[PDB]
Amino acid sequence: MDQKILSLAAEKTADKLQEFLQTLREGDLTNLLQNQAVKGKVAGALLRAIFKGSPCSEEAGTLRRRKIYTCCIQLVESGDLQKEIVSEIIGLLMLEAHHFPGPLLVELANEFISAVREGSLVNGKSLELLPIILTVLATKKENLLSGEECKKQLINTLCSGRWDQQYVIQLTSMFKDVPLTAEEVEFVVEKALSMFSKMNLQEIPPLVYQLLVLSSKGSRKSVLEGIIAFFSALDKQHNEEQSPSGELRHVEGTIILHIVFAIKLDYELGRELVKHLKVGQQGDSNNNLSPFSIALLLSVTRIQRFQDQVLDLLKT
Amino acid sequence: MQIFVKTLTGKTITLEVEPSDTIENVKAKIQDKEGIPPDQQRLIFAGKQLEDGRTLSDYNIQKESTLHLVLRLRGG
Amino acid sequence: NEAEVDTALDVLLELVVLNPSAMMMNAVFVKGILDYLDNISPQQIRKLFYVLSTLAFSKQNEASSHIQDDMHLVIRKQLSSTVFKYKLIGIIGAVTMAGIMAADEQCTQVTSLLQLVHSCSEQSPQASALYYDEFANLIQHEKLDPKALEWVGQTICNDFQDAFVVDSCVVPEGDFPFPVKALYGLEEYDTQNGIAINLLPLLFSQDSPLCLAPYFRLLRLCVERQHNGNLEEIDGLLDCPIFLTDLEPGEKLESMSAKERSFMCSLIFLTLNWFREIVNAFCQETSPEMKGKVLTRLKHIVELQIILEKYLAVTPDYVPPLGLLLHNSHAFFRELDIEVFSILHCGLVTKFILLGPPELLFL
Repeated sequence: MDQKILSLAAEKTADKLQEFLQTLREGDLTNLLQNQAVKGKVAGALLRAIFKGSPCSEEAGTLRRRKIYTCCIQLVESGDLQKEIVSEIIGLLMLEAHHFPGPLLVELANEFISAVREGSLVNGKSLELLPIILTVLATKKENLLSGEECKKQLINTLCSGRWDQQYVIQLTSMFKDVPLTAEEVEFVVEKALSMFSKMNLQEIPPLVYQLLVLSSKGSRKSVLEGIIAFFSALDKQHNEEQSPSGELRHVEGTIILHIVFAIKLDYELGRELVKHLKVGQQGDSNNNLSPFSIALLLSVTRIQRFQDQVLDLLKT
Repeated sequence: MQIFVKTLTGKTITLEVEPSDTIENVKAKIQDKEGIPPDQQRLIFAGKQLEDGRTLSDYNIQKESTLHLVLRLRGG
Repeated sequence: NEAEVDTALDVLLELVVLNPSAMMMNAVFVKGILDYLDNISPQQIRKLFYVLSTLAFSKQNEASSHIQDDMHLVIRKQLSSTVFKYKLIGIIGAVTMAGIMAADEQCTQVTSLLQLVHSCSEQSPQASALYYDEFANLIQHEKLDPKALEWVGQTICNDFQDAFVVDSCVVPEGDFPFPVKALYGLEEYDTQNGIAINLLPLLFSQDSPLCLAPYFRLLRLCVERQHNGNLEEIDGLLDCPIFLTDLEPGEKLESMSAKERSFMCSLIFLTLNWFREIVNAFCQETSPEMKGKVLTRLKHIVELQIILEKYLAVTPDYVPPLGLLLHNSHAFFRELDIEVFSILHCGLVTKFILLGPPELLFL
């Protein structure tokens, strides 16, 4: 039941495609999942008929569009399907989010938010849509509350919502590509850093990578504060357990290596770091440093631009 | 023998290789099971950047010990 | 820092032009720059790609053409990205690369390169703009092998003269809330011309026109390089009025301030920049009637800027920043050329006591 829709999306637009949407009416799930079971190539071409024939100039096309979007969010999350088909469909959905009126994206976004609460997020490739829709929201500056307020409520839900400890890294990476304020990057980093406590260890460094490259456009002192508090406190936990190492110090080393390599790009991070661990008044050097921070600085040293200031700091 | 790698998306991945084997072999296996070519890969264990000509015996790397990866995009 | 960087790249260029074969063994160390390119200012990027490219495209170093395909590759990658900077960075490198290899398969290769950087840059307006601008700068400063130039100009002239150029048809396309008319003709020309500019329908369809002025700049420099300063194909272009709103009144339509005000304001802005490049163009021409028409255009300019500052005074913050009045003077407008001030050879005509004064103020 497929070739009577490529005979619609070839000749004319909105004369015969829109009529198909109202006339069929039986469903939009059984025809797509099972279409991929025989020939996946047809499925990628079927979606190219719906979105060309359902523009958001009219209500019915917009609601058909919303239903196909929710159903594709379901199947991409559900199906143990071929990887290239998943890459294709997420690319197709990514291409079409541009001419959408304001008050439709709230539903898809709240669906994604409910997904972070409960959803089986086996793939974070469903979460690739969340970046673009929040920018397509903010560019629509009319009463949906204006677009930015819906965005901020959404971010507050995303942070204040509870995070499936496995797939929080991908969630964290989604905030990377959206242009945010200092306040919203601050919200995500402070909560995401509060998440560090309630985890396995070994996932943390790439998390830190994503945190850092996001931190390049926001609050970075906040991240280093949280980092050093985390690792200094746990070092003391280890010291008192002594008076759990062979992995722990390893992960530390790797983290240090990540942040050195990221400073290698952005030097402002270096200067903000060193200002944090500026002794200045000597009492700061009785809350500033840990063994871990020191190890950081001595690793940092290797950058020829930083072999003076770091050493003057440690020495003095 | 089995080992772990973790990456910037948190894809925990399980690599079966003998310790006497070398690192570029693992880059071949990454190009195989994950489709990522060698030259973009940057492999780390415990805060050491791992080179090509070494092996897992050289770095005291053992069973189920977790490696870290990043995508060294020259340009990006 | 920045000054250290600049010094190093000056040094590098001096070495490679002097002692290239020495540098060729260190080619990998030169490529070892290529990670920290986000960290560095665009002008340094221009200089960087210059040095890599002149190292690559030397007639002796066609032995080691591995670096050649590598740098071709990375540029194709950098352009392939969606991001403003990566597309832009590639554009800049690609332009410089193209230009230096431009001094017959070489011609086909640079041709494919410009076609594909366009095809990649076709969609983003500021990126397409910067392409045009950098291409322009490259033709301006540098001289080379007119075969590529005669090739690409045949494309460019056709593209422009089909894109925005239309008939002097009093009826245009597009249902506006505005009385569209052919405004700012000289009127000493023949009013039945097949040359006029479909501007406001291109705008309302935009709601391609941002790139206009620089595309003309590029076109002009191309024509001058081809026919050696002969714009007889274009000399009947400044005879164009433009199919626009009744732009003149910015007081009768007061207190209905909507996106229509933004339309009008940025429209006038574009108009001004268009004229600005026109006067940059037809300054050198010794024809006295041409210069009279230039000064007609300057009278248009001053009244238009007056109208627009009035529009902004009445409607405060419907601001086009497009890459308060002090900001608008210098950067957001087109930098005029030096030889434009050939106009100063003319003598003033006072209006009261008895070439207007306020255009002289402007200059």
